[PDB]
Order: sequence, then structure tokens, then C-alpha cells
Amino acid sequence: EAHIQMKAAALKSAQSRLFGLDGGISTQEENTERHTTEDVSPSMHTLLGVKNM
Amino acid sequence: EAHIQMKAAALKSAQSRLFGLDGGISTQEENTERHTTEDVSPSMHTLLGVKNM
Repeated sequence: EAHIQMKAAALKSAQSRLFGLDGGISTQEENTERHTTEDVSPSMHTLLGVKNM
Repeated sequence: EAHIQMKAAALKSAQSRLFGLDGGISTQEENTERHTTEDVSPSMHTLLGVKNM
């Protein structure tokens, strides 16, 4: 009885977790797009549909 | 007889307790979560499912 009471007091209400933080860190997708000196900007190749007025 | 009566009077109805307060104080679980400058708040990493309207 004493040992079981001691075990219950020591364990308290501890709940086991099966997993920690997942080791797969990357969530985005790799950027495979080219980048040439003809690009209007580092993020846009052209401004094709743009109308000045 | 006198000694037994004195012992009974002195002890009264004292009941022995096998345990005191348990020395294990911590009841919560340790917070192992990271905290970066990208977090929207100290308690939330992001607001992913939130819709503005």
C-alpha cells in the first residue's frame, strides 16, 4: 500500500506524448525558376499585360 | 490500571498519517517550444487558418 501510494504521488497526472516536434523543417517549395538579365525584376520576368494608360 | 488510563487520556483519538505533502512540486510540463522573431506573438507562431473576412 505504501509503495503504491508513493508511486501515485510521484507520477501525479503525467501524460505521455508519443511525438515531439517533427524533424522535417522545410515547409516551402524550392524555387527552381531561372533568373536572367532580361528580367524586369528579380521576381518578375516581364510586365506583359501591363498598359501604361 | 492507572498507567493505562493515563496513556489513553494522553493519546486521545490521535490518528497517524503515513505521508505528508509530496515533495514533487512541479505539476506542469516543461515548455520546449522555440521562439523566433518570425512569430506573430510569444505564444503563437502564425495565424495560418485565419481569414480577414
